[PDB]
Amino acid sequence: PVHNCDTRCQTPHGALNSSLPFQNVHPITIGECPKYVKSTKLRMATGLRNVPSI
Amino acid sequence: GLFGAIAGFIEGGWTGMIDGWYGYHHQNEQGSGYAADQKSTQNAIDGITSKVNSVIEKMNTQFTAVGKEFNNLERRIENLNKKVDDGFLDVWTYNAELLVLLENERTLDFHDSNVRNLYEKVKSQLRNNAKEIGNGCFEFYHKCDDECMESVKNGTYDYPKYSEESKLNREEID
Amino acid sequence: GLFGAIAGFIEGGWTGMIDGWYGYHHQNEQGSGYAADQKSTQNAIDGITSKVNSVIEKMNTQFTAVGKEFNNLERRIENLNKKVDDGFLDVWTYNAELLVLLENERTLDFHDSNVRNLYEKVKSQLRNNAKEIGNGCFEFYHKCDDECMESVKNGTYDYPKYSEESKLNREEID
Amino acid sequence: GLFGAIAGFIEGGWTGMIDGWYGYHHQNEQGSGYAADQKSTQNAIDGITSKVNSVIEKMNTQFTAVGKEFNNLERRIENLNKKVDDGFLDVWTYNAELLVLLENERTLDFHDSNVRNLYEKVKSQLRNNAKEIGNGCFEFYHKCDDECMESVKNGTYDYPKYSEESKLNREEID
Ligand SMILES: *[C@@H]1O[C@H](CO)[C@@H](O[C@@H]2O[C@H](CO)[C@@H](O[C@@H]3O[C@H](CO)[C@@H](O)[C@H](O)[C@@H]3O)[C@H](O)[C@H]2NC(C)=O)[C@H](O)[C@H]1NC(C)=O
Ligand SMILES: *[C@@H]1O[C@H](CO)[C@@H](O[C@@H]2O[C@H](CO)[C@@H](O[C@@H]3O[C@H](CO)[C@@H](O)[C@H](O)[C@@H]3O)[C@H](O)[C@H]2NC(C)=O)[C@H](O)[C@H]1NC(C)=O
Ligand SMILES: *[C@@H]1O[C@H](CO)[C@@H](O[C@@H]2O[C@H](CO)[C@@H](O[C@@H]3O[C@H](CO)[C@@H](O)[C@H](O)[C@@H]3O)[C@H](O)[C@H]2NC(C)=O)[C@H](O)[C@H]1NC(C)=O
Ligand SMILES: *[C@@H]1O[C@H](CO)[C@@H](O[C@@H]2O[C@H](CO)[C@@H](O)[C@H](O)[C@H]2NC(C)=O)[C@H](O)[C@H]1NC(C)=O
Repeated sequence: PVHNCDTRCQTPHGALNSSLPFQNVHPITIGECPKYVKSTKLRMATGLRNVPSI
Repeated sequence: GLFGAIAGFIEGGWTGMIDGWYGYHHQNEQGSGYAADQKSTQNAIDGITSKVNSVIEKMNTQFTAVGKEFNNLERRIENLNKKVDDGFLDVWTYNAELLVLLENERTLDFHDSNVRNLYEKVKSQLRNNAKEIGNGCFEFYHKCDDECMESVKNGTYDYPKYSEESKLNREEID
Repeated sequence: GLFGAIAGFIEGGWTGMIDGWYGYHHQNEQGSGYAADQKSTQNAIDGITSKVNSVIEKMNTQFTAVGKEFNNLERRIENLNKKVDDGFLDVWTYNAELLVLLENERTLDFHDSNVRNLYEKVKSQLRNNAKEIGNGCFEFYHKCDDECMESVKNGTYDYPKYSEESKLNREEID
Repeated sequence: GLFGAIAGFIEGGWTGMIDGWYGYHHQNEQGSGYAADQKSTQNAIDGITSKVNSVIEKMNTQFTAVGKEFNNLERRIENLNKKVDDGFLDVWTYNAELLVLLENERTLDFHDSNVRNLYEKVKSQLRNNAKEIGNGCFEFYHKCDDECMESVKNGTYDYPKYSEESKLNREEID
């Protein structure tokens, strides 16, 4: 359906409001959108191995 | 490679330490410890922040990409178009996954290196009067209070202040 | 970088050792050695196996790719088709060669790190009674048999059992 | 990761040293120092030269690439052509920048590893008669001249020549 918010990226499944570099929704975009890839998880570590004490 | 500190000669982490990544644990005459080391952890935060921002800013955003249309006598061009789209998609998904997988070993080894260097510094400025005992602990033949604790922490220990007195106690135990 | 063990402070390898990658060589009262260290080599095998399987499963197989045909008034599209095929081929051959070249330094440094850590562990659980002599050998001031050999191997040495007796012999040599 | 030598436990570099990358600084009975270590620096030069030549020879040169022309009823093919050119350009610029950024940490850690190993070698062949004092300096309980300086440099020290005499002086200071 059509509503009247305001975005900067649009796909046929809906709109997107993010600043992450990758994207997973749909490959047909209008506006300025993050890049479509064919993956499911791109978590990136900034920290230590969580080794609890015994 | 693995530098040998995290889950190595040092055992598991400290839950009770909050305000940093690398710190100390001291037991002088009037208290217990858990103070962080604000010098090295700031360098770690700077490095990791620059790394994440670099990885973000190498990837350009894409502009409008809308499908095209072909009739029944342009099958050849249509297959060419589909080939181009699938090729570029495979290349970018490969680059993304491979970049994340290599960056993760890089960052874990970075933390491991920081812990090892923070141990070597403390060992190097306590040359004779320490008697290290295991999993990164030392034990002060002489007597220490809060001031020599901070003196160790900052990196200003002035060993020749204590060098004689420690010696006495060492020869007591030997 | 190079951790300094393989072709470093330790000389060349052992041909006589068979059942592993990292091991020991002992000379107590009744034998010679060459026993492997099954704990660390298993971690190395697990890491390398996961690495090779990851590199295999990142590369997708290709399906049917058959050439196309053009007459003499479609030269323009034909050149475009050839450009697409050659471009993608160059990209994939670059990715393959570069991935193998970086992965090789990664794996050699991984083995080097394992040897250095396996040396540091043995040094750390023989603090006073060893007298290291060169290229990763130790020499037991006290007297050792097969049981203390296995006691070193597993990682359960219980130093205070021998700590006095060694001391005597040390003061004999000094 | 960071091996801990350059801007680590060793302070800043030496401007006065010219003919190499890694060297010594000696103060025996009749001079000061600044002599380079021609063995290790040659291995560093070989490694870096091979690295740069490999990075050059992985990148193929391009041949003639001239733009094409289309009339007003071939807009569809023209957009496809522009898409192909921009896609390949983005892929190659990504590969170039990312390759340089990773190669730079690799080479800086390589130099850091070389300095640490060159320190560990000198420490290992001066086991008892040295008394290291800080930021990578040693101090010879016995007496040394130019011949034992070169004897340290080459890697042929023959410790048991001096082992008794040093011992005397050590017991003088203790
Ligand atoms: C690192 O730790 C040293 C401690 O070894 C710090 O220097 C110390 O600064 C404190 C400031 O509280 C001094 O404590 C007080 O100084 C005042 C002024 O003289 C005095 O009236 C108080 O009775 C008390 O002594 C402390 O004495 C001084 N260090 C010494 C020589 O004990 C240092 O500021 C810390 N930071 C760095 C980077 O060094
Ligand atoms: C690592 O090595 C230690 C050796 O320090 C192993 O513990 C040892 O288990 C063996 C089993 O053969 C013991 O030998 C025999 O035990 C039986 C039962 O008491 C006894 O009847 C035999 O005469 C002989 O002593 C051995 O004594 C025991 N360690 C001690 C205290 O000597 C251990 O199982 C190995 N594995 C690990 C992970 O510790
Ligand atoms: C590494 O350094 C050693 C020094 O420990 C070098 O061996 C030395 O070679 C020099 C050559 O000038 C010897 O000096 C002279 O030898 C001649 C011939 O015997 C003699 O007539 C002179 O009076 C003077 O002694 C030096 O004596 C010798 N080393 C010893 C035992 O002192 C070695 O060549 C250098 N290179 C390597 C890789 O070892
Ligand atoms: C997209 O999401 C972001 C983050 O949720 C929105 O930015 C902030 O949203 C919160 C909650 O509405 C506001 O209180 C802040 O004032 C917003 N910050 C900014 C950027 O001014 C952003 O408004 C969302 N955009 C749309 C159109 O939904």
